[PDB]
Amino acid sequence: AVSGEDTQDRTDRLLLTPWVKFLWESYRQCLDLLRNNSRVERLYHDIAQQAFKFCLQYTRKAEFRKLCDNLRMHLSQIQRHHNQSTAINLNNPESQSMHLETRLVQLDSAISMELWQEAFKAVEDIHGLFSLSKKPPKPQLMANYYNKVSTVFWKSGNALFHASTLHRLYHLSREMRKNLTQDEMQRMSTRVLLATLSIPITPERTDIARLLDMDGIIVEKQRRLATLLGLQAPPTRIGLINDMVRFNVLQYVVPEVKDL
Amino acid sequence: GGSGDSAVKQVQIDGLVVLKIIKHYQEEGQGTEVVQGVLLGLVVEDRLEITNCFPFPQHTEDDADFDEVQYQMEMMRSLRHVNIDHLHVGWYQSTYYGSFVTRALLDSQFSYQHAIEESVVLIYDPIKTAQGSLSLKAYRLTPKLMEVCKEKDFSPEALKKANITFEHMFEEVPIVIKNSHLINVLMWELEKKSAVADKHELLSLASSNHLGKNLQLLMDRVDEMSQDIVKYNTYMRNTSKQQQQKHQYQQRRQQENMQRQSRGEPPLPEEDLSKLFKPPQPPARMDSLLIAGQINTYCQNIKEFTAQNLGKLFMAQALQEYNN
Amino acid sequence: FPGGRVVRLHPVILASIVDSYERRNEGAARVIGTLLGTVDKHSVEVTNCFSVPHNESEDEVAVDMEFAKNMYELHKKVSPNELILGWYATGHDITEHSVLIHEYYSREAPNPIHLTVDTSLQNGRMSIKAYVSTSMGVPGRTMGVMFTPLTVKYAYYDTERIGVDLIMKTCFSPNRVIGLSSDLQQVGGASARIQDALSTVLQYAEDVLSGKVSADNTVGRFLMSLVNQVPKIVPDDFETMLNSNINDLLMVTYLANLTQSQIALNEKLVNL
Amino acid sequence: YLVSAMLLEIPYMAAHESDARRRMISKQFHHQLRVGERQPLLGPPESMREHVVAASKAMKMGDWKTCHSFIINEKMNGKVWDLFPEADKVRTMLVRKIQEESLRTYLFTYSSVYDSISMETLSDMFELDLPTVHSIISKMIINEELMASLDQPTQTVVMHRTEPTAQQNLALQLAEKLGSLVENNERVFDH
Repeated sequence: AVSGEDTQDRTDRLLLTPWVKFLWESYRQCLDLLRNNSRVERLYHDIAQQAFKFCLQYTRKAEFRKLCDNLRMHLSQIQRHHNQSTAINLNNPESQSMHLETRLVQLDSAISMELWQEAFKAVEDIHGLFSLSKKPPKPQLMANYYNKVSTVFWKSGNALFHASTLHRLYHLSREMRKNLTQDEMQRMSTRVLLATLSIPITPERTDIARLLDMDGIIVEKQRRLATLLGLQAPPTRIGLINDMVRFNVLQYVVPEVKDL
Repeated sequence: GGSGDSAVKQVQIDGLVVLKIIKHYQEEGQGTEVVQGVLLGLVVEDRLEITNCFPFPQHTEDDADFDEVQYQMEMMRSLRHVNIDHLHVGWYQSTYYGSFVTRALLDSQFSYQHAIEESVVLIYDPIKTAQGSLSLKAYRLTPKLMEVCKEKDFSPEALKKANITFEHMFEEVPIVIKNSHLINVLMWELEKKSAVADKHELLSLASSNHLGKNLQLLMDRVDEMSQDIVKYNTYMRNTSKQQQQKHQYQQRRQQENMQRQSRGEPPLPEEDLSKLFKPPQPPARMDSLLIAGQINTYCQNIKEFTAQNLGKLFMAQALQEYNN
Repeated sequence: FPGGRVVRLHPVILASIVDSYERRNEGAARVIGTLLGTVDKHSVEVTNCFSVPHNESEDEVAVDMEFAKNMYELHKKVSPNELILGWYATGHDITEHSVLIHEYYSREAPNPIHLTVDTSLQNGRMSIKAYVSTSMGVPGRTMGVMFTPLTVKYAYYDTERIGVDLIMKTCFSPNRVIGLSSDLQQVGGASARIQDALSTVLQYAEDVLSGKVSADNTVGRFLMSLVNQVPKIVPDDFETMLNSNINDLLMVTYLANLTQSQIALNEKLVNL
Repeated sequence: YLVSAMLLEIPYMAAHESDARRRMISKQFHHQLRVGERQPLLGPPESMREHVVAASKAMKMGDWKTCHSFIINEKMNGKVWDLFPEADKVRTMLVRKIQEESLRTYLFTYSSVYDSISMETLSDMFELDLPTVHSIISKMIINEELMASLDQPTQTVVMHRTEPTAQQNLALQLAEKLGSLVENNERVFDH
């Protein structure tokens, strides 16, 4: 009883675990040697999304290698030009599959399995394309990045960076509804009420992580978070509400909170 | 006359240069080191008159980084082609430290002053604003180090230069003593900005009030002095520790092992005595701290003087203003 | 309301015009350049400027706009905040020759900003006179001279405001920079002394017979507010707290000399 | 090991940042912690080391109400709680030590802000009875180099101190005394 586990794993290691290792090894053998776009044709993307679903259905331990291998596939093609393999710069069906369709499920799987560092590495996985794949247009329906990333950037960053992500979402989706055609009234007041109220919540990410040892060049740790929102320095106090109230925001906002 | 050593005269910086310096903000961030521009001027009545400067830019995304000299060459033609000159007799910076002539500024200055000797380096007291004295600092490099100029030695070969005992508290020239003769159009601005309306004087005067009441000025200066200066003090102490242990404390042990060896033998050459007695690599007078570090002891004393003085003026004003 | 009305100039524009007009730039009394900065929809925010290869004569003008591309490329790298705005000149506001400079600037797309620096001895001239065109429709002979005059509001960005005042003090009396906070001190009680002169004249206007309409409750509000700032309110608890703060500041100022002494003593033993 | 370390090292480091810093010694957990404490991605804790880091941050803020889950719930989640019949004793010892030090990690920082204290509010805030709290504050002021004075029979405490800016005076005092007492070694090498 000092070191003995309860009996559920004890029966599943007897009869099931060889088979979950066989599925891991089966997905790991073909999407390396054969199936990926290290050549020029048979699309792997139907299969590449399923290994993250497998980590949730069975055992989370495979995701750490998954991600480093999906990253290794990304690194083998972005600027390497090792062969005639399909360029990221114009072929939108392939290019947007490499930007979005695995990585949405990478982020969702990482935060669902509480893997916060792998989730942040999965926002760096897209940002390492947003710094390199610069000659094509923006990917289709851009709003699908900013509305999702807000919930990972809340827990991994802060409520302030989340509310600043709602500002970035607001200034984009103010125009993008001209292609994302809608006539819904309920979204208009909802967009602004969340974006102004959630600002004042916390300045005090206090220096108790610093004061017990030397000063360092640690300004990096504010800069890295701010860089993903497109700034050299992080968001700045009550002026973030003033930049909204400059416009019709105090009249688009819901009548129960207008005067707050 | 009023010359220093070598042919280089005292400098003067015209207000038109000081405004072109001040157009650049403090706001790069918290702080990083950049040479903000070259100083252009000529030998005139009593001084090298700095007439104009053009700002020399660098990349500033997080760290600083350099770029091609296509800027400086095209911009020094841009100053030439209106009427004809290119006359780089110094350079300037406005970095966060206060006034502080760092080892890199001494190396950059050593390359500059050996190439053109009619030159000075400029520093200005930033929006940091402790402001007791000396808003603009001049400093030339000593001729005695320029006579032994290529680069310094990562070895005891510097000892032949150290025995010249060249200055490291060296003289700084007084920049401003007499009228720059181009005072005259900005003199004619003053009546228009003063005699007819309140609209344009008071916005230059309002800064002093909030240099007193606002957050932790002398307190943050003494806080940074509690951080900058103790880091330099500790460095000399552990540098001096290890070298003085090579100088004496190792020779102490080796002298006893020489006495155990009886200082040499009849049958064979003194190889084990000679394998004990090897000169340790840090010499007497390790040069970098003793010169360039000591130029910053002088700057640390002058930052402590500058922070003190504004405090002295308040200690007079406070008691006596309330004494009525 | 239609457009530009006011210029928010500042010292470095005037310093760069004067540093172009004095020294020289081929022309003797008549000198020209391209002003740089930005606008905000009714105001002009001129940030810095530079002169350009030029020659104006009673039958000739030369604007090498290709140099104002080079200088603009260079000054863009100096700071992003500049834009090619217009042009500046010395000596006189209206001529037929000045219509040529508008054509050379009409080769660029934006609204023009004609500044004339009118260096007369007289106080009846404002130093810089600012203008913009109106009735700029479709081509007649060259371009129009029915300019809209502009007011001034000054007051661009911070650090430059101390820089011009140090020069204005230097224009009145040349002095050495080691004294600058002592100069702020000894003009400090001078303000209280010229206040003692004016406060006397404002009392004395009631003392003689009748007057004092220039003061009363506005001067009363100024003085009540002044004593509610400096010094504070008047318990003796404040005097002791003021003394304890000076004994702390003096103990800190003392500790700065204790550290100068130990900056010395470690610097000294390594030099033996 | 890490809870036996935590329930000494946090009130000890709170005293060090009250400038009692000469008691710092190497190989203690502060160097080991740094490789995680330097990382920005510090979301909700999901490992026994991260639960110690979250308990450490709450205790480095003086809080024993948040620590109830780190004492109980996370020891059950890690299957560490069940392993002793003495866990009912450990629970009581943890609670009592955590109450004593969530007091002291408040006291060592709030010493610049104090003036006098109600011992009734200490028994409501930290649960401990007045007979026990009387010993606890006495054991501090006899030993830990603080400037307070204690009134057990009138349920009262005193400090009355001055200069909250003293960190510069004390940091320069250390900078200068580690001058004059380090400086003499160079003369002992020279002789």
